[PDB]
Amino acid sequence: SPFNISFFIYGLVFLLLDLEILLLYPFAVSEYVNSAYGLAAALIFIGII
Amino acid sequence: ATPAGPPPKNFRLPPPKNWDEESESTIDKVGKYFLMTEMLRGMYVLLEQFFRPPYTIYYPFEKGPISPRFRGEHALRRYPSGEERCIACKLCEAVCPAQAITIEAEERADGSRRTTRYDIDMTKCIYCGFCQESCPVDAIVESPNAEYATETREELLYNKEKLLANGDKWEPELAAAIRADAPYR
Amino acid sequence: ISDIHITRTGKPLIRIQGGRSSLGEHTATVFGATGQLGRYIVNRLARQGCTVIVPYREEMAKRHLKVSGDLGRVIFMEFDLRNTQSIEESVRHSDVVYNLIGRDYPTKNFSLADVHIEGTERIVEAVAKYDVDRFIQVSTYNANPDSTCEFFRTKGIAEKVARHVFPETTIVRPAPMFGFEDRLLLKLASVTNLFTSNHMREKFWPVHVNEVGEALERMLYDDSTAGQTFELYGPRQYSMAQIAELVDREIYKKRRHINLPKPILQPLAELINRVLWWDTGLSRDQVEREFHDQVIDPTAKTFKDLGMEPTDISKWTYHYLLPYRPSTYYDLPPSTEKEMREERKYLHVLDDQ
Amino acid sequence: VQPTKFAVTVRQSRNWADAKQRVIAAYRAWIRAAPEIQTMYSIPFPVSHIRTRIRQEFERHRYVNKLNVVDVLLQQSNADFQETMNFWRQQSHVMAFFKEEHFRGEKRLPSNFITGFLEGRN
Amino acid sequence: YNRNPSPGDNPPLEYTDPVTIPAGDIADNPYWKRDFRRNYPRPSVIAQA
Amino acid sequence: AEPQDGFQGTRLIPTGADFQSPPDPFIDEGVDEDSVEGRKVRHYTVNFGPQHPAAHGVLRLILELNGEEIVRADPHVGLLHRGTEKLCEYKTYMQALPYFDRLDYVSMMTNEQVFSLAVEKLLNIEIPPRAKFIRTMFGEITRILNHLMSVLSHAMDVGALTPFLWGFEEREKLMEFYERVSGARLHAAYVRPGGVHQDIPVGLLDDIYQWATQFGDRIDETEEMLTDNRIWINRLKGVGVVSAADALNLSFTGVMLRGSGVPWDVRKSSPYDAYDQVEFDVPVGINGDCYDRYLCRMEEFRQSLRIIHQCLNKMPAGPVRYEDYKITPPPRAAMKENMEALIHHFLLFTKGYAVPPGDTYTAIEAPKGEMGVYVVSDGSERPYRVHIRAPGFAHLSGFDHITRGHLLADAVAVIGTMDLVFGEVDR
Amino acid sequence: QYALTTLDIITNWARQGSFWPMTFGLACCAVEMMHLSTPRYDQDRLGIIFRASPRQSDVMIVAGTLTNKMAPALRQV
Amino acid sequence: TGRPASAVMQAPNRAEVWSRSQRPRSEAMAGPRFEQTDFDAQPRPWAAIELIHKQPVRWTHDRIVACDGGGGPHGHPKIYINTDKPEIATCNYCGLPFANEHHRKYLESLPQTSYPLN
Amino acid sequence: SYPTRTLANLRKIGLKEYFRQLLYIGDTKYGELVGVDKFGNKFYENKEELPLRTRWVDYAKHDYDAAHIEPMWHAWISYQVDTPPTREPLTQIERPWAPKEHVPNRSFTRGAYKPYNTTQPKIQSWEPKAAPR
Ligand SMILES: NC(=O)C1=CN([C@@H]2O[C@H](COP(=O)(O)OP(=O)(O)OC[C@H]3O[C@@H](n4cnc5c(N)ncnc54)[C@H](OP(=O)(O)O)[C@@H]3O)[C@@H](O)[C@H]2O)C=CC1
Ligand SMILES: *P(=O)(O)OCC(C)(C)[C@H](O)C(=O)NCCC(=O)NCCSC(=O)CCCCCCCCCCCCC
Ligand code: SF4
Ligand code: SF4
Ligand SMILES: [Zn+2]
Repeated sequence: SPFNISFFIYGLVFLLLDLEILLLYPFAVSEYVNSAYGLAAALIFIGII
Repeated sequence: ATPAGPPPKNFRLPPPKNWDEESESTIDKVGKYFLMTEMLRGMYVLLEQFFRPPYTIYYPFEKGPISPRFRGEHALRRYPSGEERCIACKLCEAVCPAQAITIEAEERADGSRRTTRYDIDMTKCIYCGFCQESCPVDAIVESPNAEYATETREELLYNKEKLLANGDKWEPELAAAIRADAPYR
Repeated sequence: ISDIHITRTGKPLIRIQGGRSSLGEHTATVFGATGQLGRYIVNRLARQGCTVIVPYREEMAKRHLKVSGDLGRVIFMEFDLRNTQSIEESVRHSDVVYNLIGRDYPTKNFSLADVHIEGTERIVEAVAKYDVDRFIQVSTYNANPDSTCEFFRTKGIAEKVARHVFPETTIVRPAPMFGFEDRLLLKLASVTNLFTSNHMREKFWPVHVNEVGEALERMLYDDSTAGQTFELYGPRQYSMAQIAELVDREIYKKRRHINLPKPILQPLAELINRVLWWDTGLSRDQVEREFHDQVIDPTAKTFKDLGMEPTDISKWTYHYLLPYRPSTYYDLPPSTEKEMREERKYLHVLDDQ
Repeated sequence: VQPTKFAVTVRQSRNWADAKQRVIAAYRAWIRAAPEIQTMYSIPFPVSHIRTRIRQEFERHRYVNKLNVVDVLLQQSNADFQETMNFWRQQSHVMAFFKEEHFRGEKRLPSNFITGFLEGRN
Repeated sequence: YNRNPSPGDNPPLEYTDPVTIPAGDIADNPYWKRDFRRNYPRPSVIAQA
Repeated sequence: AEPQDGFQGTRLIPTGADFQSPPDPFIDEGVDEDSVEGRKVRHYTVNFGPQHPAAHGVLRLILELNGEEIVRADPHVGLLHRGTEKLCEYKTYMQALPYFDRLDYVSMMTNEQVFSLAVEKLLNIEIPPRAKFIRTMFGEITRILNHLMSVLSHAMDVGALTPFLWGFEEREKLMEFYERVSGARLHAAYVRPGGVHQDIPVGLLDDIYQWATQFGDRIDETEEMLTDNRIWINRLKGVGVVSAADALNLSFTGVMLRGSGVPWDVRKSSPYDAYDQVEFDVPVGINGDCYDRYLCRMEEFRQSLRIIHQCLNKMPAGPVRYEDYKITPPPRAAMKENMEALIHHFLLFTKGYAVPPGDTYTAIEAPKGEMGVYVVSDGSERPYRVHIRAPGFAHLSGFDHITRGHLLADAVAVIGTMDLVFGEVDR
Repeated sequence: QYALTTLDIITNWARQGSFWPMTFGLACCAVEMMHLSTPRYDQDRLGIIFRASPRQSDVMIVAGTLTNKMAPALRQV
Repeated sequence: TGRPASAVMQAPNRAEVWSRSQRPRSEAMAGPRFEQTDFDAQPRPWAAIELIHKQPVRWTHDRIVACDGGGGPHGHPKIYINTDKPEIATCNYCGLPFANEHHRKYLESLPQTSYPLN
Repeated sequence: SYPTRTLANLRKIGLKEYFRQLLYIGDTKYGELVGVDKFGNKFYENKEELPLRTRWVDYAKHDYDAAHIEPMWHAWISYQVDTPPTREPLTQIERPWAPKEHVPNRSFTRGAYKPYNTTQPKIQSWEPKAAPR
């Protein structure tokens, strides 16, 4: 029987967003040094994803 | 789909209201969505039950209520003399909805009309009570006993020696239930 | 087959030949009914309207036997092979008594001597105490009073004591039995680490438990079987390795064969049996059983004398081994070009769900 | 086969040419299906025994010369085919069509007068 | 208040099994006026003739 | 000349496909290639049942699925077909009455009401006013009992588990009233042709009134959990939607009929018993879905309670049994004292009463829909033919037409909105 | 002897304390088995939990009329 | 079977059968099912026939006497017994004895009597 | 139960009796003794409890069973009568056939009831007598 494509989409959208949030955890433990310049870059990275 | 004659006064629905015609403030409407207020109310009703007395009965120390008309396991009764009330009319055998009663009778040594066989298949019986409504001498009854699960179903073929033993055992309670319900019978 | 049976003692039975609610009028006592053979003799009598007294040791084990009979037909009695009263009162009403009781191993409570001798003694003495009509003793193939095998020895000595006190004993010497819930095909089917000391080179004549169960019925129904010995066995000579490859040819199983020499295997066999509480399938006497081959008694009656045909085990392996056949979509063969084309008329993904 | 896999709308034979065409197509489907019936129901018989036994069940009604009788005998077949090809019948119903898996077996009437007399009418 | 007293202690002698005057009287009711089972309607059939 | 003219097939029976007519062309409302559009999709079948709740005890419904959605639904019934309609031919009429308790086994005294009303109609008798009110009171106590099973088991399948337990105490209290009039918690056998078997005990109408004073609060708290709950709403809105035209064409009755906007109740349209003497309303839905049928059932809780209170205040005095010993059994005291009474007692319990010849189709507004019986009488003491019309049998027949295209989690909701006890469906 | 007896009593204590029935509510008797789970008589207070699967169960309660069509599934379960 | 007295005696009060088609307990409780059995646990009610004949006679001055079983509506259908034969008349439903006072002289002179008579 | 109720009943029955009830009934409960069964069971009543809990039993045996209750007390515990067998005249009927001791449900034990035919075989067969030759 054909399998439903939504199973693939669940894993894929997780896989990408989960990689995306992972890339933000370093920001939350480096905020004081990053300051305004780091915030702006992270805002740009948050905006794209 | 509606009856003949004029259609019911205002049977037809009003025209549907558009979203912006609805009477519900955005503040009330948006708050009920995000705060989940109707689900909060239902969770609160379970807190109300939490602090109310439970309904539970501790069985077998506390029993549930049973009426004088209760239909439990069969018994064959006697008179105050000690003679069996049963005279083998076979009315309870004719009316049995499930053919659970088998009776064989003849003339006793003293010339009295009495049963020689009295079997009740407790696995055919539906506990309707018909057998005891049809008796002309109150000979067959159904005691309030509901606690007699057995191990083998051979134990559920009551013969006349067991049904008389049951009546001897249960007579005070049988006489009491008959005393309560006789006016209505 | 007849409607009238005059028992060996002289009383007549008037049977009505039907099914569960019928009147077989035979009263039977089967000793050893909770094993693999006894459920076939019990079911055959009960499903034709006969009372079967089933003495039992464990309550849980006996339960499957009651389904075969109507109310008042399967009677269960709590018995012990060392309590004579339990044996006495199990056979006081019986017309035929069977004795199927037997182990293949010694226990902490029974030596092959205790089971096959001290039980047959204790039981046949009750058969003689109440003038029971037919007494049928199931012995073993290769039973012989002077044998290096305690199983062939002690089971051969029981045959002596059976007719010393009850001269009208049927003896039944079945070959290793096979079928559903056996220790022959299911052993080759189930075990993985297998120990032998004779290269699985046993040769014998495997017989279906179901004809053995049917044959034991007919020894009851023919009065001429009383007082003689039977040799029930199948139609073809077989070796264990030839039997195993049949199991192999059906189920596709890989098993470990260790085949440790007799000197280093038997002393070890006793130890495992003495400390493990379940039937481990190898014990000291069981290994010695491996070296013998079945020898058919030429003076003993066979299936044919009972109007029966044995079946071989090759016609039955697919039936009794089909449950043990791991077959998923993985193990299927590589596909052909014709069916590969058929797949192009289907979509194998649902892109909107 | 709109509601179910092997459903056939109830039809009334127009004439004997039509009625014989349907019988042959019914027999063809059954004996075609015998390998599929023997694996699903794990019948411990050869496919040949199944096919020869399917033939007997048509051989019983070979002398029907009524057209109204054939259609009911055809509808009974089609319905039996549907419940066997969908795994709706249990192995117990299917291998109970073979009248030798009775513990009395195929031999269930007495053979002649004397053998049924000595056994009390079988 | 509830189920008090039990039906087993309800006095047997208090209850009365009633009769209605027409049908249960001793002196002005012949049974055949009130035998409506034997005055049952027949089905009235009309065919094409 | 059937069957003779049918031997050679000289006549063909005009099938409905002969009388098919093309739609009018003018006012009529609404290929192979290399593309994947021509490609076919395989379906797989699924064996659903038995679920944990008691009512759906013997359901083996086989679904064909395209992915998640249901393509075709084939219920296999008969797993509780016990031959009731045949066994009823070998019993007297009084002996056959207990068979009706066991049809819809959650609504017992209304099953035996439709059998009594059918036999009473052939007997040509009028049952006394007191039994009329006793029957309409215990028919609404029965309707509350069934809805407590049906609504709360439906929500237990949908996954709400607490309202089930609260209302089964309400069920536990309302079966004490069954066991006081009769001696059975389930199968009373109380309603019988000619009235009721025995008069109600002397403190029961006070005990029902005490239960009445608080039962609305039980509906309100059950309603606290489900009616406005968005999870409940989003599992019943748009689910199992039947149009008004199709509900009629599908043989739907009751809330299945009434939830699609058809105002129709057998109690209002063919009044029986004391229903013409009581004031009550009929909840009729709009959108024909499971949410409408849930809201219609809750409204009937409040309407049945409103009838029971009215029955308590109009309870007249007099016999609870038709005053004629050729039909109903005489009192025990009469049978032990009067000659005619023992004769009538003896013949009623052995031969039974004769029913005049004829046939009647009688329907009542049962809690699960319309329940009817077709009784052929041969003028003798046993029924020549008893046929039961069960509302759930017609409802399950329309399960394929209603669940088509839905999800399986949607279909479990459709099973509960159709009031389904399989002893009813299989008779 | 004591030691093996203790092993039994503990084993029997747990076969008794956790009493999980698989059920075949065929007909009306199932309704009365449902009233064993309701507040007045609760099974949970004695440790009874009805499980759907036969693999998770201890005891089968055949409650209802067994028909010839239902019997193969009774034996299978 | 056999060894216990309960397995041998038809009722606790009576040792013999009281009808021609009654099975003796000795033969009813023989066989395999009654092995490994407690016979003192077996249902064995007292025989009614012995108890009814321990009943004293109701002496009466009337030709016709009425018996309802002695419990009002808790007895049997009310019937009428004629006591004009010089014997003891017994209710067909319950067995109680009735005798006319005119036959007391004759009845007291019989050696054995079916009821205590006092 | 609840703390106010369970505290008050400790102040009444004592800590040795409190543990007795936890082992059997599983509740702390106090009430007046109403009477004793022939089997030794003890009956208590308290109008102030939750409905259907006003009457209970303390069994005499450790391996208690609902069939240990003597029949006339069985009606009292089931709310089928309000008068206990201690004041009910129906228990003061002399019945020499009546059982002397309370026999409980006797299944699962070697004393379980065994049915049998009560009637004689229908057809009597000829007892063969060969005349002398
Ligand atoms: N099956 C075969 O391959 C062959 C077997 N035989 C013999 O045929 C007979 C039946 O065969 P089978 O069914 O396979 O045997 P099983 O081993 O399967 O069963 C033997 C039976 O004997 C009982 N039993 C064993 N030892 C004792 C004892 N000490 N006291 C009381 N009862 C005891 C068992 O009861 P429990 O389960 O409680 O121990 C069981 O019911 C046996 O004598 C066997 O040796 C002969 C040749 C070949
Ligand atoms: P040839 O021309 O010699 O014969 C052709 C026929 C047979 C059509 C004759 O010419 C003929 O006209 N005969 C009368 C018509 C006829 O045969 N009527 C009956 C047809 S339907 C029928 O026979 C159905 C039989 C049973 C179908 C099922 C069989 C298999 C069931 C069990 C399978 C095994 C277990 C699952
Ligand atoms: S118990 Fe009553 S109805 Fe039954 S045979 Fe005896 S007297 Fe007749
Ligand atoms: S209660 Fe049982 S024994 Fe009595 S008439 Fe009904 S089915 Fe027969
Ligand atoms: Zn009298």
